[PDB]
Amino acid sequence: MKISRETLHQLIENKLCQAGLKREHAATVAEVLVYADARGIHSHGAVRVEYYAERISKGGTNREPEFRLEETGPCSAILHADNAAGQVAAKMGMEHAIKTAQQNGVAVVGISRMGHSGAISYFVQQAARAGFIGISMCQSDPMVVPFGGAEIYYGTNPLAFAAPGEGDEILTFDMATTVQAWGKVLDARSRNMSIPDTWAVDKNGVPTTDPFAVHALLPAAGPKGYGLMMMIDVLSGVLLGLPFGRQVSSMYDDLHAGRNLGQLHIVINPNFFSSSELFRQHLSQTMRELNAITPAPGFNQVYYPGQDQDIKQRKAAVEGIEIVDDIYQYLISDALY
Amino acid sequence: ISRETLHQLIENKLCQAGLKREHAATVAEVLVYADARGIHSHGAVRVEYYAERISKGGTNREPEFRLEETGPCSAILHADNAAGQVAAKMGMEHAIKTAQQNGVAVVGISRMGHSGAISYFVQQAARAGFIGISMCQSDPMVVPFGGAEIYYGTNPLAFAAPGEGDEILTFDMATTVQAWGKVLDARSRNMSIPDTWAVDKNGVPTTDPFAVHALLPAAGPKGYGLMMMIDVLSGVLLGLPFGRQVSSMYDDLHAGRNLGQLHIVINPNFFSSSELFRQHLSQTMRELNAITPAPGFNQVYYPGQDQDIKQRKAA
Repeated sequence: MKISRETLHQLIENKLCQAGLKREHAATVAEVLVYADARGIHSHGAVRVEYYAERISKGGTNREPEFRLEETGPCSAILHADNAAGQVAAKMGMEHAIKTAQQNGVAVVGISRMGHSGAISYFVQQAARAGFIGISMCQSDPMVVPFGGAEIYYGTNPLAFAAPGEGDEILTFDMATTVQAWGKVLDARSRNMSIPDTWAVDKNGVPTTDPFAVHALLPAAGPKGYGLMMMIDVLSGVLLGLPFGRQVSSMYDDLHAGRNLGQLHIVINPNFFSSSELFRQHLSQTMRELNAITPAPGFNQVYYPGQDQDIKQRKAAVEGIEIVDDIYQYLISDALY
Repeated sequence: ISRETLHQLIENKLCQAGLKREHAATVAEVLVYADARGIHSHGAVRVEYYAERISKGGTNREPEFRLEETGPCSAILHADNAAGQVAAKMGMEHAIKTAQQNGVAVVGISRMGHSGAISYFVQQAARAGFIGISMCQSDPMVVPFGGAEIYYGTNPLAFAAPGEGDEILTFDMATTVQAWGKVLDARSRNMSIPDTWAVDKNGVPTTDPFAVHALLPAAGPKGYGLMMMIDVLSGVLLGLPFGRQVSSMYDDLHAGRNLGQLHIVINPNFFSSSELFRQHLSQTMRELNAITPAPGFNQVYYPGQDQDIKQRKAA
């Protein structure tokens, strides 16, 4: 299937407002989801709306959250999110991060107790359009073995980064700290496809090619992805006084209960270090020079990080967002779950 | 051979090579730290390279340090191409001081030599009760994912956080699969190398270390984005040479390296209870080490644990 950005937004906003979210909250949630789809990050796209709807109606996601922005220092704050939708809480936090970095050069803001926030690179792009460097990270559903391990501990804790170049240019990098996303496993379950042995592991911690055998995911680059997801958990969970590692709520544990997730934003105003105009020129030069690199045999081109997603996002404004078929059929009707 | 022994030795040699005693001790300290943890890539195998560079003026023996505070939580240490160990340590001290008072600190080290095992600097912060993050630019040596030309270096990243009592969690990683000192190592071994480490002039993975032109990024585009990020944060942000422009170790022992490093320090009290934080950090380390190992493994380590142990028993 294929529809435009604006229609898909409308549909998602409708389905979510119908579940019981306020109008503007559903708009924000929708905004973050279509962003993901437009960039080809479909696991954080419209596919999640049905799940979101059920949790909203059962009161797992708060539809009347009492936000409280606690400012703890000149460059630090916690947004107590009262288990609001994650897309909403995270963006609000980023907006406070932005104005703080604007005034005082740097900002570190935790988002305390929120639902799933979607593709977190949305929030760092926010910092970048304001002319700042953005870094963001959050906890996730426990699904990954430690390096050398056979029991679940951390989630697929994502990390994203963005910085501005000249004009509208933005360099956006995001990464999962696992080899692959859980959805790719359920999709090969939904195929009787057999998966690569580098993705995942059975209940004994032995890597497997049987998606039905899969109990947990492997961390990217062994101990490295392991350390990175540890760091993200410490920074967006332990730092905020939230449940951590093993303790983090799983997706389908209790649809009537808040996730209590944590997210951390870090924003840096380049003006507080050197010329922001030269910074932006150097970002734009980086992107050009990397894209001009002689590709290895096999490769058509070298991308600068996130470039392929930027290209997809741009091809999407012209041609429309690609979307797996039935999600569309769900979106129009009157049924939530 | 004791710890105060190599230190006093290296302190001596480097002070002979040109450095202030205060500077020689600090460089010694950091080289001493690294060997203990089995980070031989940065241990005292490097004293003579350093000594040469010091004597030849390619490291500033009389740096005009300038700490410019740019905001309540930001600063640049203008390092005048001083030894990186000295510069990085100094900026960390200011970053710790700043986080302690205002809760957060982002401090750039502008124009310094190689700083060594950068995990040393985040441990400083953790010892002070804070979270520490550090990262820096490196000698260009790595192809971009899909690339046949060099752009970024093995730009490392480090992170430490305090536990209960004297426990510290310390994690560091190179953004490449392997370091250059296993490639030159494999030529003196004369020994084939895994095809995961490096490529030839055409960017084709190679088993022949004499045919290595460039290293590969860890996890392809992921380590690639990470070394980019580190370059932007520790170089572009500071208005320093970046990417391909970054200087190499061996180009010119008379020339300042002009590297950058970035420190980020966070005071847990500005977010939650430090007591609970440290308790939970210690819990994490315990729980992870107690996880059932996968076959092939004798244990699960919390990140850095094996090095933490080495610098107990090497002492």
